[PDB]
Amino acid sequence: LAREAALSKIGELASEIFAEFTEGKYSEVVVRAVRLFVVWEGKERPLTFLRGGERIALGLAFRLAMSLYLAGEISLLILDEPTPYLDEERRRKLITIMERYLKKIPQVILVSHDEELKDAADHVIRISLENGSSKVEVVS
Amino acid sequence: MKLERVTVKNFRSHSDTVVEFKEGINLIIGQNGSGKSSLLDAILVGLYWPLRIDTYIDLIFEKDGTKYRITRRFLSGEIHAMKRLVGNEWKHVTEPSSKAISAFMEKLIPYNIFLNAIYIRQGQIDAIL
Repeated sequence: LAREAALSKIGELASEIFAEFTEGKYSEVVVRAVRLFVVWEGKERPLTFLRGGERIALGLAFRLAMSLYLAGEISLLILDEPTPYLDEERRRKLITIMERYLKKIPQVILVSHDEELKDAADHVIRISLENGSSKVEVVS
Repeated sequence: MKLERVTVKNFRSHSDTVVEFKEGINLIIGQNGSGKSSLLDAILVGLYWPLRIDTYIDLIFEKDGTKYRITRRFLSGEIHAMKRLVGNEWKHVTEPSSKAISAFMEKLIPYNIFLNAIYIRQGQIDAIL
């Protein structure tokens, strides 16, 4: 089946990236004809078992997998506030993904409302409404 | 591809915004209604107009070693030009019209490739999980 071959390839790419994003806690991502499942301790589990930061890692791992699958490489990546809700766990995971993986990408444009992420970035600007108009401040 | 710079004037909360993009991770911090969101919309408009998502938008980007520049102005009426850098000057890559530029972009960087492999939005994540 052509469909099966595609979902299979995407799953392989997603597995490698997710395993990297979770320090090997999860060995693979399984794509069922389309539902996703993760492997932990040799068993496929539903996504309902993932904690906050792991959900962010999985969603991004899958997007990155699709990117590689379709373009063959990643030059530019634009994350337009893909995960606006950010608690302690989610934030730490995102910062981890930024400094260990995203910094390997030629160019990444990350839009967020979280000031704490600035330390894991190469260049930073802050935008704010001043007297009714957007004002840009170069921070780095 | 890589973005180099975008200038946005009279678009949403932007009166005269200029943003440079560099190598590595470019973080744009801002709160709701700050204009961070509309800035990305201006880029999408700059690259893929016409689409649904005096206003002036000027975008410079790099693709396959060639430096490109798209400039759009919405008066009524609208002006659209897409050029390439050659030595020290910019030259038209195609007829300075909305349709010609749109056709060129779909061949240079197809809209589906941009949304499926480059642009990550919350909706996609939600759909995955």
